[PDB]
Amino acid sequence: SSSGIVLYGTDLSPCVRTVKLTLKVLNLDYEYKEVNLQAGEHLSEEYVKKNPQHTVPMLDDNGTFIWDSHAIAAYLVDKYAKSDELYPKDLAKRAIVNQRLFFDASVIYASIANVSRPFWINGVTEVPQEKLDAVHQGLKLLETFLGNSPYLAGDSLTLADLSTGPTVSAVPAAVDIDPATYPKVTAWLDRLNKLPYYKEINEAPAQSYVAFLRSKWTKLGD
Amino acid sequence: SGIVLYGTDLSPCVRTVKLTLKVLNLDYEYKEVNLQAGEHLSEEYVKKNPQHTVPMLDDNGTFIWDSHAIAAYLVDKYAKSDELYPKDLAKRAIVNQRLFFDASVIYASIANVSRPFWINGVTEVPQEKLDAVHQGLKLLETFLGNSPYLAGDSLTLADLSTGPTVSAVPAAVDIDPATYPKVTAWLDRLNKLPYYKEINEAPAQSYVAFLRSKWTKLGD
Ligand SMILES: N[C@@H](CCC(=O)N[C@@H](CSO)C(=O)NCC(=O)O)C(=O)O
Ligand SMILES: N[C@@H](CCC(=O)N[C@@H](CSO)C(=O)NCC(=O)O)C(=O)O
Repeated sequence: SSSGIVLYGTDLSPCVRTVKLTLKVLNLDYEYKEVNLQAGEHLSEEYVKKNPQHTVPMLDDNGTFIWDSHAIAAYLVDKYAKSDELYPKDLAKRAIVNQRLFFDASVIYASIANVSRPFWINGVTEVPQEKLDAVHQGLKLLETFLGNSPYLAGDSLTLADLSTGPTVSAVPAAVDIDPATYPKVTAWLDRLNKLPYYKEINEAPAQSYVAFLRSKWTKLGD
Repeated sequence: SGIVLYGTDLSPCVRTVKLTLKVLNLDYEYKEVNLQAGEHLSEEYVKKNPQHTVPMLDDNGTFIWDSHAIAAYLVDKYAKSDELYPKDLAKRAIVNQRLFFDASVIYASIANVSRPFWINGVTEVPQEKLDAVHQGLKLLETFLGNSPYLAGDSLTLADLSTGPTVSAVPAAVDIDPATYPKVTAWLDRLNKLPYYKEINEAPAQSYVAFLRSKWTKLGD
């Protein structure tokens, strides 16, 4: 690419896919640098100098290095979008989208990372019931947030959906999202998948991740 | 002002918003929400905030929640200058990263400890949960580096959000100054601001003493 934008990532990370989705909706070219987490490429001296959290995604926008999928997506829309539909400039509307992003970070992501991180770090394959309960609590809140609106922040697709949709696509690694229990979540996930660019970026990597972790568990709750 | 804050003082998330209101010199009405009586679960409350959390802000008929979202709103709407939440997009991205780090790492690590207590009366804390809190502090220590504040040389929303959250962490973990000298020094630095100590310190001590009195097992 000649945009000067570089994304450091791996496709099985939902946080990375948030950024790919954002770059796609903004029609931005970029260079994608695959970071091999299994080889510890995120822990190298040169990587950690740019991102001391040693996470993906990281964005290099023409010499400006930023990380955290939420912060990256908000930056990209404000800098590069031609309209504000994904991330409204109106302060009250922006506060709704921000709230949903902080909910993804603090509740949805946190609940599923609580399950997966012990696996990646310490090979833990036994998942306490308490952790599955916390995932369900987050799904119930999402179900209520969706209400009668098609998207997470209202009638239009926003960064709220591009952030939370991928995270929720990882949840089935640990919990079944039963449509009869979570019909609004289910309908929303299906609605996102009706957007070709979304399904193309999200669906196969999400399936790969879920199948992988489901093959690992030796005990899933009580 | 027509601004109303719904909250309780022992919540660090609520204190973030009180600190923001204070630095912006905004007058407001403080409506205490009695979480122990379930006032956050009433029909009227959940109609405005389906997450049934504090803080919630009513800015003249606009209801918003989540301390990070509230604080960002308040600075962009009401501040004279953008020092707490820069308009430059790269600087904003650093402050936002810090806020999302507070939400996804620091807050999540300590809520993982406290929530089972408040919901189910769990008083036995697995070592894994304490390890997660330490991992978050280690990252914070690296973020601080040699800069006095979390996002660099000036105080920002990064500090007003993360400082109060970190003031709750001693409920479960000791913040050892030999392991976390920069975190320690930063927490002391915030407390040298009179408005910060006045809002934060006594409620933080109350919370920490309360939960420390309840634990029957703290890790291994
Ligand atoms: N709040 C951040 C989370 C990034 C993250 O956990 N990334 C994982 C990959 S999986 O989704 C990662 O980089 N793990 C390596 C590590 O933390 O060491 C964001 O939204 O970008
Ligand atoms: N990400 C949100 C966290 C709010 C929260 O959990 N608040 C607690 C009080 S402790 O700090 C609360 O309202 N608990 C009641 C509940 O969730 O039912 C924010 O920053 O505002």
